[PDB]
Amino acid sequence: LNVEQSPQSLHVQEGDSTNFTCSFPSSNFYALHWYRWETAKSPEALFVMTLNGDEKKKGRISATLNTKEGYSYLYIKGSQPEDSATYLCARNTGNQFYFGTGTSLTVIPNIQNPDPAVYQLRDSKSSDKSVCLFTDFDSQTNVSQSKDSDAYITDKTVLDMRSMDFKSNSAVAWSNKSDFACANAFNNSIIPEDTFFPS
Amino acid sequence: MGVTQTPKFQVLKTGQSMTLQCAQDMNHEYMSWYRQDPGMGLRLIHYSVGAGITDQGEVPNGYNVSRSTTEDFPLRLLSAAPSQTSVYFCASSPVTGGIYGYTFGSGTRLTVVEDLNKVFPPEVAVFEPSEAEISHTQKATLVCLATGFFPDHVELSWWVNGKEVHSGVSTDPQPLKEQPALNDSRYCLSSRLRVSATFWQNPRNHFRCQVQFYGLSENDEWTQDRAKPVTQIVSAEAWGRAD
Amino acid sequence: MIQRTPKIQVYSRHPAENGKSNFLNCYVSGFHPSDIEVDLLKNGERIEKVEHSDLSFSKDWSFYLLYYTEFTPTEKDEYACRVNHVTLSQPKIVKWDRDM
Amino acid sequence: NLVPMVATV
Amino acid sequence: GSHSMRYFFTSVSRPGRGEPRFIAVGYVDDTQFVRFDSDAASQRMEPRAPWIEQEGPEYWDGETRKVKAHSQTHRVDLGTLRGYYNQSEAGSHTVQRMYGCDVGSDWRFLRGYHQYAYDGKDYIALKEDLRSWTAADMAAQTTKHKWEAAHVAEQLRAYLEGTCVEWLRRYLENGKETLQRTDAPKTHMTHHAVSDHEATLRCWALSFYPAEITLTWQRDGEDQTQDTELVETRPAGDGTFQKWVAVVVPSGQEQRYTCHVQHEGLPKPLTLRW
Ligand SMILES: [Cl-]
Repeated sequence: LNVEQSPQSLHVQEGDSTNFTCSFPSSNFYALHWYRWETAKSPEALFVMTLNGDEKKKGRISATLNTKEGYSYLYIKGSQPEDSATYLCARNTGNQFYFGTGTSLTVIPNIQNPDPAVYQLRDSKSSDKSVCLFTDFDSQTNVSQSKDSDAYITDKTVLDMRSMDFKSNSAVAWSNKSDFACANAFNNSIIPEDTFFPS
Repeated sequence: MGVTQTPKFQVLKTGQSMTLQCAQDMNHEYMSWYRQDPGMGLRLIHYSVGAGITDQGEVPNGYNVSRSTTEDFPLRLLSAAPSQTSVYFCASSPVTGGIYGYTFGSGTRLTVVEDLNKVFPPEVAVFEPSEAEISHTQKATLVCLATGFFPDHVELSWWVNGKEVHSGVSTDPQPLKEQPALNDSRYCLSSRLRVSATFWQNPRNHFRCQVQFYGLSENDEWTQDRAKPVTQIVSAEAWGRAD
Repeated sequence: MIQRTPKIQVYSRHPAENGKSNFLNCYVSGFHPSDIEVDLLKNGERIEKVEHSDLSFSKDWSFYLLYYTEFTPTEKDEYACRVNHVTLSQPKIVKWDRDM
Repeated sequence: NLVPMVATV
Repeated sequence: GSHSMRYFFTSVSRPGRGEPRFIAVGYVDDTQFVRFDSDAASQRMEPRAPWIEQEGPEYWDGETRKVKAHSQTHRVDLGTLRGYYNQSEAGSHTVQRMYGCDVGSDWRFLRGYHQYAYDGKDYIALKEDLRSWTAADMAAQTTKHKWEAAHVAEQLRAYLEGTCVEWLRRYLENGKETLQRTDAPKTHMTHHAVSDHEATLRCWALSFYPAEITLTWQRDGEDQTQDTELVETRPAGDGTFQKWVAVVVPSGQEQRYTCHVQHEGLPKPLTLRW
């Protein structure tokens, strides 16, 4: 009936190692499931765990199962940006399976000699929205926004490919004024010291 | 694979009914519908253990289904309530009472609005690489920004000279409310295209992000002064420059 | 597709103590399929309410059932069973023999 | 206690 | 002695009528402790022995849920098998299932079984090792291949050794006063006039438990077993059983045959003369 999944959300560095968890009533256990769920796509069967003490493991990923004190860990060894996604957990009730809250995971890619810097970009209708841009945005904050009320922020960490190195964790902010003002649009955040302003 | 599921996106005027189509071609006995709403993840609606057999789930209220055949498991929404806004999935598995994992359908995004009045197409805009980013690390970055749309049904691509590029692009995973307070908010979507500083310096190039919006159909009543917010593409284009 | 014919036994529960208060049993087993109508009778009259146990089956997959009613025996009364089953052409009637 | 699941033939 | 918990499943299709009839019953050594019938007014798994009533809260939620799940499997099972044997929606057909485990006198897991028949005739069954299957035919062979890839026997081993036993033991502790109580065979003899030359002699055994028993006769220790009729054991209706053996005898020559009887109840293999 109840499939708890914890923690709900975690950001970890590239190359680090987490190991989230999913616990369930051990009463009437028969089988367990794990799913990789890439953001905005279909969930995808990862493991199918059944017997006690048995420890399935695929790629840099693994899993255990303790059917008596109802729990299962999902470990990730040397972790990668690609391994970012919401990980789900289901147990039977029919003939049925009941998914847990689901644990969303982000893996922030670290960088070839980081270039923390803030830039401003103008539109094509002269002076409007002049989007702000924060390259190599350090994620010590990354809660949601920053200095926001009549400002909009959609900073998110992405990846490839390769030529002069590329793993996209920038940030971006804009508004309805143009009187907005970059190099100032990221207040509620706690950016680094070497951050670079061109004016 | 696999489980084909139609349609992808959909807007509905409260009280309107609808059939969600999902079909498989693998002889999977078991088929089921889950919905998705933040905080509870996947909750089960109606499930089906074989042809002719249908059975209720965690949250069956307001939906019904049929299974006269092995392949299809249609989700009919009797009478749309605004609490029927959600993301739907159709999942199947080979053997009933078996342990196999569910191979999931594509998924469909459903928004149930009071008045179709609430539907807005987006406004795509492109933004020239920082003339100081090039002078710093020798890289150029184009930013595409779509704003003020509802509901959050869009696909954002780019186009160099006329080819759909995936190299170097980083879109947002999901549209964001302009201000999470609250439901008068439209949605937002951005993408960075980072290419060589000297490749955007080349004025011969035609950069273009496009955004397909999924909205109204010439079919729903349209009685407002503004354009009809149908399904349609919208593009902000640009050219390189060494000036 | 196997079809088997019932075996029928009509008996009391305890000893054959007359006038007293015993139980009348019709145990029918060894039959296929599971559909089977049973009746108990007091002098060829269909006994009102009868209990019967939960359908089960033995090692060869064959079916059995108990059919019982609380009754007061006389040195005069007449008890029997009226079984029907697709393997029968007519309902098998079995008189209840006390002093077997 | 029943087996939790019996798979189809 | 040993001890048992077995579950018996019977689902029968009904063309014109609606959903197929489903009866499941649970036993603990010759004692049914629960039942489910798809046509019962309750639509829940019910108690059949006063020692399972003393456990009436959330125990009946899972049992009811998993029994309704089993029924679901059997509903499909009827289509699959109909397709296999190329049958039609005309007549009625029958699947059966029976599983459970045995424990010894120590109560350490002794045996575990799981079998399945279609229309009376065996179809597929789980061997003693609980790792492999026996296919009655080529259709049952498809279920063996399917079931192998579904790893059904593995999930069976686990339950048959884990939960199946762990609970037998539980029930045994819960209802020690009747389940672990063995009654004695109160035996007697009779003698009937079949004509004017020949007699009978019927040897009885009543109000006993468990149902395992033995009876015969012998002329000079040399067992007769000719001209007899050893009827099947019959339930009394109160948890006790009955049985009898009969013989044909010349009304003169009789006292050369005895009557053997065996049973847990009392030690010495009781013998009877007329
Ligand atoms: Cl359960």
